[PDB]
Order: sequence, then structure tokens, then C-alpha cells
Amino acid sequence: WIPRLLEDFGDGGAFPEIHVAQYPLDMGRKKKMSNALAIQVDSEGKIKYDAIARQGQSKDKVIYSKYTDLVPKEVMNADDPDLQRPDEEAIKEITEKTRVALEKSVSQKVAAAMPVRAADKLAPAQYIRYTPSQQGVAFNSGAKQRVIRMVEMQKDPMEPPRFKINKKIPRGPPSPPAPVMHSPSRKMTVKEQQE
Amino acid sequence: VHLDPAVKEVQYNPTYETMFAPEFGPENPFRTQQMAAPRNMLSGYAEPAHINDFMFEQQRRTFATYGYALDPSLDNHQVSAKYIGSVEEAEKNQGLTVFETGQKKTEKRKKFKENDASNIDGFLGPWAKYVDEKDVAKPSEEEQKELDEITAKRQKKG
Amino acid sequence: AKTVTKQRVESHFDLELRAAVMHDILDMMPEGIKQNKARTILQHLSEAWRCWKAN
Amino acid sequence: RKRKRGVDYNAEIPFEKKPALGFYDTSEENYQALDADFRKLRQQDLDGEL
Amino acid sequence: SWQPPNVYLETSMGIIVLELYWKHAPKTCKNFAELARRGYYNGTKFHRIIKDFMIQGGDPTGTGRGGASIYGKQFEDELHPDLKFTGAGILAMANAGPDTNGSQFFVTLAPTQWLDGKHTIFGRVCQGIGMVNRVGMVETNSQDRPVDDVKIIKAYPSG
Amino acid sequence: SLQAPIMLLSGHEGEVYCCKFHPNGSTLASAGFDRLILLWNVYGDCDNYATLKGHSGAVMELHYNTDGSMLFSASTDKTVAVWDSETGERVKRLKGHTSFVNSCYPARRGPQLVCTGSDDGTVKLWDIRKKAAIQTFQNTYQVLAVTFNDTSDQIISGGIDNDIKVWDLRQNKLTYTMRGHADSVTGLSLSSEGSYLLSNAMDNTVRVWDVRPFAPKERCVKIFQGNVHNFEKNLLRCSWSPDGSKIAAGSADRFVYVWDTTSRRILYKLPGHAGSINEVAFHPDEPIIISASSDKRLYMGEI
Amino acid sequence: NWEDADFPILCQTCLGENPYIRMTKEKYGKECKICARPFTVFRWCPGVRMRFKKTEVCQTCSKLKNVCQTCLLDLEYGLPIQVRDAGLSFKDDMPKSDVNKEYYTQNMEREISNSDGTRPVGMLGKATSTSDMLLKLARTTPYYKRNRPHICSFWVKGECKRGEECPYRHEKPTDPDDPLADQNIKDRYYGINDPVADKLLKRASTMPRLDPPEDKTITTLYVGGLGDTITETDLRNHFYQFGEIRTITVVQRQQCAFIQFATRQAAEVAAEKSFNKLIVNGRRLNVKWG
Ligand SMILES: [Zn+2]
Ligand SMILES: [Zn+2]
Ligand SMILES: [Zn+2]
Repeated sequence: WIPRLLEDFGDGGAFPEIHVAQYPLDMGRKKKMSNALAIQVDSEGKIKYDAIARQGQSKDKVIYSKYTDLVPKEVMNADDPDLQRPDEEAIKEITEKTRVALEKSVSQKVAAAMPVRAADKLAPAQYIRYTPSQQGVAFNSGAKQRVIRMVEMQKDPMEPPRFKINKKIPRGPPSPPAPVMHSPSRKMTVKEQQE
Repeated sequence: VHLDPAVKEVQYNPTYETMFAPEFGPENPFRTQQMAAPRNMLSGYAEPAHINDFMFEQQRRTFATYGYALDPSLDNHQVSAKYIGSVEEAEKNQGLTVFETGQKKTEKRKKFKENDASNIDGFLGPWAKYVDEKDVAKPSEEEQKELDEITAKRQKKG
Repeated sequence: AKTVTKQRVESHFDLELRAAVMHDILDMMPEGIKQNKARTILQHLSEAWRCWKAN
Repeated sequence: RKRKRGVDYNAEIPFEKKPALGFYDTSEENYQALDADFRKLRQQDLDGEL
Repeated sequence: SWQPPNVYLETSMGIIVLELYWKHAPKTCKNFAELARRGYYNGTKFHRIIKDFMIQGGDPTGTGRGGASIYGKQFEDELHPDLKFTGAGILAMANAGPDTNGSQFFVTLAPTQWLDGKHTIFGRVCQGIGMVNRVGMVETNSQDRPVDDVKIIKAYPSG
Repeated sequence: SLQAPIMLLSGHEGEVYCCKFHPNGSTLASAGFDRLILLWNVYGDCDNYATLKGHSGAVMELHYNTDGSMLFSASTDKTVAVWDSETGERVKRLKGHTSFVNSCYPARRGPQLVCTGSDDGTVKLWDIRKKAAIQTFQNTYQVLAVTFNDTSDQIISGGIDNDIKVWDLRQNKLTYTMRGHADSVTGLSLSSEGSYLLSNAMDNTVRVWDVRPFAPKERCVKIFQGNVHNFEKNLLRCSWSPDGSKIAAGSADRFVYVWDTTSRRILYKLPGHAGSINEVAFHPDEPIIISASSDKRLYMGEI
Repeated sequence: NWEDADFPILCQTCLGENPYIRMTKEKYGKECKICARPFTVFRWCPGVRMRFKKTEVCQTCSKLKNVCQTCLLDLEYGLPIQVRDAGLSFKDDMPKSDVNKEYYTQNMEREISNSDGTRPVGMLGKATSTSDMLLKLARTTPYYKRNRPHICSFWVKGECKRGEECPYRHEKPTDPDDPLADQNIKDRYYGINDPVADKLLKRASTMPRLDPPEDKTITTLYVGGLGDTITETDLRNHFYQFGEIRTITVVQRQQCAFIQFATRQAAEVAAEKSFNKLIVNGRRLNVKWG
């Protein structure tokens, strides 16, 4: 029963009965704006130095940055249900998903080829229910939500293109560099360097 | 008490106990009014409604004519109904809409009529102007001079 | 994406020949080479073609 | 001045990429600007000897 | 109706020993010791982990809304005027509102005002604040859920 | 659970005002604002085969016979078309109302009878063999929902006077009035036993009323909550489960409520419906729920 | 690129006082006033005597800077961009010169399309740390006076031949001898020399704030406006956050409470956190030094 330090705490744990402002590890009240990304550790493994490799990638992106990714696996003896093409019905399912996904972009590309043969028609005038998320006593008037009727504007057939498109800017940065995973630099000799 | 909080689109038919139990624990303090509200894209939650056209435009024109309307919220404070607007005129005029025969009928405006189409340069069927309100609106006696002053101050710039 | 029609044919052939030679010398040099010296081998190839035409 | 590009060089950093940040706080530290000294400095001095 | 000392956790990251307060809240401690004894946490995970706030743990469904008790799904609170949420390591009972507690604990990481405003202090950690701080450094998402499994392997109502 | 997890029944161009399960339960037929009634086989792959046209209004009420061989539905143009389940042909049309027919019911067991109610304030009893009204009951306010007791002696009518009325076929008199709603009644339905009648209203409350030779005399047997009505003023209909254990009623908040018959506890409250829900129906053998709504889609929830 | 999005990003005093709104969607109607790449134009009428406002900038130029697409004011607080960047940091540094602007726009739009499409992309982590003075001059009620038709330029020359049918206002235009009348679009967007922002930050400078100890080390707190409906055993609980609390002198005859803490730092803090902000027991608790 004397906190007063980080020493008297043997292996941490602030006693909530002292009624002081003690704190076991350095959970400072005025932690400044630090731009370091958090040094995060996996379930029981090492410090994730993979986090400095995935700057602009997502969380499900699979990249290889460890030495365990360089060692060969075993012979994987025979007709094992591990190394199998997944399922013929799953193949048909992925085939159907992919053909439906590609035919839509095909139709959107092909719509340019004949612009107006049977010139366009539009009336799916619809409703959307919108919750403004910045609630005020007087702001909507008096309600949590508001309903908006959207009509697509009717396009003039006798109307040329509106804006310049030929403008061009240089190619942006590519995705974050992948680590190389190379072998250890086979040694070069002076004699072969001269030959 | 059985299901994930939000992933979406459950493949099995859920129970009321297994989907609408509240989340346990305290809220995190690291969110604002915009971040704590279940918003959809930067300014709130937008979902496709399917309201009847006539009833929508009825309440819309009722607000635009008077200043009150019913609440199109899904639940809100749970309750069968309430009105949203200038609430005092809703219970005053018993909550009528524009598409219904009105309670008030007084003080109609007066306009010309020459509905015969026989007298040339005298006919005005539905183009009849009001007898009281009149065309070109010259402003005032001092409004003119102060507008001349403000245009002169504009002239001292260019 | 301009088409190789009739007046681009020899220039496109000699454009692609250089590229195939560049890929082959990038694959042919061993691991500890300074990765320079491509232009000189391309000049040796042009001179070898001139010496073929001159017999 | 009658040109599209070109004035974008002194005004700001042209095609700026931010240095990738991680595992070390580097928000506090800063660099010191060059001494002007516009009574000795010459066009040859900035460039260096030929 | 016995009163064990400190409870041995065996999490995925390491071994944390929990010091539970038997005077100020004996009913939560008896319930928690019983749930640790029966094997109710062997395989449950730290479902809600917010950085520098707390680590919520203990759920057979692993959702943040499930759980029960040995009394059945609810029991009262023990809001004592001596225990106050200040400092890291404080072991607690997760809430849903007034006098409604299931089988979810949370170790608090920071001094807080609304916590001892509306929560009951179970106890504290005694051995293993480093592994707790490693659990605090786990990658999260929109709803502050971990990417990997930070689950508890075994548990002992020791002493 | 029988081959049903949830599915999706579509085809409708307008709000689906009503849908009922095949007496067999194998097949189904729905209809709504689209002036079309859809039959989709429930089993196998749930696909419609026979469509029944011949309606110049909103197929407001849709019903089935105990056998289910003959299906009769009520439209908004004041004319009711009777169509057999097999071959789908307008077989017996009865036209006696001066305004919109809001709802219809067919008497089970006893010789064929049909009741209708409309905006003209009247309730009419039809014998399918006569091509003429048998009895007419002038109320004075618009009638929204009507059902027969299992004895085929009484007609139960819900209107906009907040008061469910019971008519005696022999006396032709107002036998009973039920008080307990604060607003218009939109949907009535009898238990399979004859024992209880379920009501939805604009007063925000689902009420069960018990109809018996010996009645407590204040038949507010139970009250349930959750079901919301709003500015759309849609007719809302409710249904009894095959065994009378569950109560389903649609709402304008797109939530399929289903309470426990004995404990009045919300058993289900499923989502997946974009627009207001107009009717919820139970399969006669298996725990399958058909939900119909103004978003023009159907779901086959399985419990 | 194009933009092609559904349902614009709007505040509530631009979207009107009617909960029932009709708007039209035009697919690639105009160009952005900032980006100059064309976007989807949404156009509605706010109310009855209003102006038919439409969206002026892209979804992207409002994602980068957390504003409404037509008034270019904050979604959450409703203040100009220069004020909100003054009450925060300024680490966006969007380029204003041409090619750099379109290059930065392409790359940040790639970063947006390589994400969910819901958050402020760079403003989120600095939008966690908030509740500065900008919360204390945020407008509570909607300012519906913006949604208002322009001055009739035929009436200014005294030649408005429409008269009573003219939907444009017959009232005074603002005097151009005013800093408040220059107002470029891009100056309001990039947070450079916005005179509305100048007047708001000037109003801000005047406003009450927690102050430093008159003499060194003094953690003495002179607390005015206590009231006798409160208890001093709760103060401690609402104060302990800071650290071990030093002296706690109590006087209920003036209703003033003096306090003492270990360090002056904590006392400054308690001022800061506490001054012109704290209320407990539904009663304002006012603080001063000595
Ligand atoms: Zn833009
Ligand atoms: Zn705005
Ligand atoms: Zn005018």
C-alpha cells in the first residue's frame, strides 16, 4: 500500500482503491502527436516488420517479406487433397461470376460504338431516405430523416460534347515496392569480371 | 447474442434475440457526432426508399403551402405517429393537405375577365392580371439615390 | 496506337531487333556485372551488320 | 506570363511524394535554412567550381 | 462458496495473472472464478480491443453481444465508492447498461471518468502487464476488432 | 426447415398487397397493385407458371378455399373475380359495389359464400351461384376488412370508425361492437379454430379478440406492439400460423413481426424488405414465411 | 477522370427546411470550380422563396476537405475552412498551380478509390482530436438567409419590368467598400485570406479562456459560482483525473472553492479543461486564479 512509482508495481496493475493518478506503464496524459505507425505484434510471433512493407496496401493483401517464405516445402508425397484444383462446381460458379462481371464492362465499352441508334429513354425516378447525421433541433425542421426524390436530368440529343478531354498529366506513383526475396548474391571474381 | 454486429446480408433466418440484442461494453470516446452516427458516405445514411408518389408529393406540397408534414422516419422515438413542421398550424387547421377541400375560404383576390375572344386587343382569357397588384416596380425616393451612390462607388474601383 | 503500315516497316523491324538484343544481353550477363555496356554491344551489332552487307 | 506550366517550380514542391512514415516519430525534428549572405554570394558560388 | 486468490490466464501472447478484489465485489468474483473453473473461457478470444482504452475479453460466440452467467444472463452491479477507474491494468466487468452484466471482462488501459461513472470494478492484473500491453498493440478495423486471434488458451482459478 | 433458407420471389411491377399459401402449401399465388396475381411453385425452385389477368383495379384482397381449389381475390374497381387454382380462368365474377372493393373472404365448410366490403360503406354476401347480392349491410363509413366465423353465421367487419362490428345472418342486425382501437382497422383474420380474431389498426396496436357463444364481454384478450403505420396509409393485413402459435403482421417500417401466440413475445423481426410490408403469410405444414411488400419482391423465410 | 456519384454531400441549411425534397441529377453537367474535372450535378429547390442551389465541387474536393459541395463550409461544425484549419493543423497542402493540382488530384482520387469511400482520407486522424474554440462559435440554428435569390440587376438601374413577378430580390446590395465582399471561390476553398474567416477568428480572439498562475508554482484555484446544491466529495471524483490533488479549501459563504494540486501543470490543465466549459450538477462551475 504505497504506489508512488513504477517500481512498487511489481508487474503492473494500478490499484483502483488508492484514489490517486497512478499508472503502471507509460500511459502519459499528454502523449504528443506522434506520426510513427504503431509497433504491432501478431498473436504469439515477432514484431510485425511486415507493416513497414504494406504502406499503401490493404490488410488482406498477401506479400512475402520473411525468410520462411524462401525455404522450400517438402515433397508433398502423392495425390493429396491439399494440392487440388478446388471443385468443378466451384469452378463453374467462379466462371459464371466472372462472365457476368466481364460482360457488363463489355456492354459499357460497346455502348460507345453506336451512340444513338434508338436514342435513350429515362424515367426510373426514385426515392432515397436520408438520415442527415448532423441532427439539430431546428435544422431539418423537426425530423431525424428526410426523403428525396431523384429524377435523372433529360439529355439533349442535339448537344455536342461539353468539356475538353485531351488534357494529360504524368503517370502517378505505382503501388508500394515489393521486397525482392533474392538469393544471397553469388560471388563475382576479378577474372570473370575481366573476361 | 449469437450473431456478428455488422457484416451484412445474413444467409439464415434470424431470431429477434439473436440479432437485436444491444452491444455490450462502453462506447469509445474517439468519435464525433459524424463518426458515431451510422453514416453511409461522409454526411449521413442514404438508403433507397419506396414511398408512394402521391403521398410523398402530397406531404411535400402540404409543407410548401403551409409549413407542416408527417414524419417519414422509419422508427424515430418509437411511437405510432407525430407531425413535423410548424406544429401549431397542423392542429389548428386539423392537419389538412393541399389535395383536400379546405376549411378556410375567404379573401379571394380580384382580377379582370373578358372571356369572349371577339373583341380584338381586349381579350385576356387566362392571362388576366390582378386589379390590385401592378407591374413595373420603381423602388422608392431614397432607394434610387443610394443605389446611384453604390453604383458610383463601384465606378471608383475599375 | 499507330499501325506499322508501309513506311514504318523497316524502322519497326530495326526497333524490335534492338529490343530483343537488349533482353538477351540483360539475361546473358552474370550476377556481378555492373549492368552498363549495352550500348557498346548494340554498336558492335550494327557494325557487324554493316560488315555483312559489305562482305 | 503566358504559359501553362513552369511557375510551379518555385511556388511549391512539383510532384511531391511524402516520405513513408513508420516505427519512429519524426514529427518533431526539422532542418535549418541556408544563410542568405547577399553581399558575397555569386551565381558561380551556388553552382560550385566547373 | 470459497474465495480463491489470483486467477491464472494463459492467453495467446503470454501468461497474465489477475488480482481480483473479494471485499468490494464478492459476487462478480465468485461468478468469474466459477466460470474460470468450469472451462468457459478455454478457447474464447479478446473480441473488442481498442488501443489505449481497454481490452474486452471473454465470449463463447466472440461477438460482443453474447454471454450468460451462473445466475442466468444478468445480475446486479456493485458500484462501490472506494474503487475508481484510474490507471492501466484495472480488471473490470463489461456492461450493457444499469445492473446488467453477463460474462465479459475488460482490462482498462487508461485513467477514465465515465468508466467509474457507470461501471463496476472487478479487480486488477498483478503479473503480466507486458503481455497486456502487447495485446493492446494488435491491429484493428472500423469496429475495433482484431485481425488475428488473440484468444485465451487455458485458465485456472488458482490459490 | 424444408428447402427454405430465404430465397427471393420477384416479378411484380407494383406493391404486392396480398399473398396467401396454397391450402396444400406446395404452391402459392400472390397479387397486388400491379393488377396481376402471381403463382410460383413453392417447392423445387420457386417459379411461377400461371398468371391470372382480368382485373381493372388493385387485387387488394386475395384468398383461398379450405380445399384451395377455388381462389377468389378482391380488386379496387368494385368487381370481384373468381379463379380456380387449376387452369387459371375467370370463372365467376360478381359485381355489386358502387365503389372500390377493399376486401373479401370465402366461407369454409358450409355451402359456398363470399363476403365483400367497400368504400360505399356496405358489406355484401354473395352466393357464387346467383350472380346477385344476397344481403347488403349499410354501415355509413368505409369498410376495410371482413371475415366470416367458422360456423358461417357471423360476419366480422373492420372499418374506419375504430370499431369492429359483428353481423347476424339471420337477424340482419348489428349483434356486437368491439371497442379498443383508437384508429382505423386495416386487417382482420380468424384463427383456424374459429376461436380468435386478429386485428391491425392505425392506433399503433395489434389486438386479439375472442369470439365465443360465452364471451367475457370485454374481449380485449391480448395486445401486441412494434407494428408501425405512417403517411402511406397502406392496408395492413395479419395472419395466424397453421397451429395458432404465431402471429404475423406487416408494417410500414419494413419489419416482419411475429409474436408468440401464448406469451405475446416477438419471436421474429426479420429484415430484407426495402419498402413497406403489406402482407405476411405462413406455409400450412412447414415453418415458412412469405413476406410481400411494396418493394415488389417476396421472401421465403424459413424458421 | 469523371466522377459519377449518387446523392451529393450536403449540409442542412443548404438542403432546405422541407424534409421532402425534389432534386434532379445531371450525369456530367458542369466542371468543378476547384478540380476542373467534371462531376455529377445535383440540383434542388431548398424551400419556397429560395434560389435553386446546386452542387459546385466534386465529391472528391469535399472528401479532401470535409465540406459541403455548395456552401464550402464544414459538415460537422459549419464554419469556414480557414477557421477550422486554424483550430486544427494544416497538413493537407493541396497544390494550387495547375499540373501539380491535377497530379495530386489523380493520386488522392486513386487513394480514395483504393479505400471504402466513407471517411475523410487525411482529415480523420486530425479529426479525432477536436473540440477547440470552433465548437464555441459554431452556429446552432440553420442560416437560411444564404438560400436567397440575387439582387435584380434591372431593379438597381430602376428598370425591373417584371415587378412583382420577378423572383429576384428588390432590396439593397451590400456596399463594396467592405472586406466581406471580395470572396473568391478558391480563396474560400484553400483557406487563404477569407474575410469571413478573418472576422470569425477575430471574434475568436476576444473570447474567454483559461489563464496562467499569477505567481510561480501556485496551484491555488479560486472557484466562483459554486452553489449550495452541490457536495465537495464529488468534486474530488471529477478532479482526480489530473493526479493526486493537493489542497482543497472550501468556502460556502461566498460559494468559492480554493484548490491545490502537486504541480502547477495540473492546475493550468484544470483551468484549460475546466474554464468556460465544465458544468456538473447541472450548474456551471466557474474558475479563476487567486
Ligand atoms: Zn472537384
Ligand atoms: Zn451547404
Ligand atoms: Zn426584379
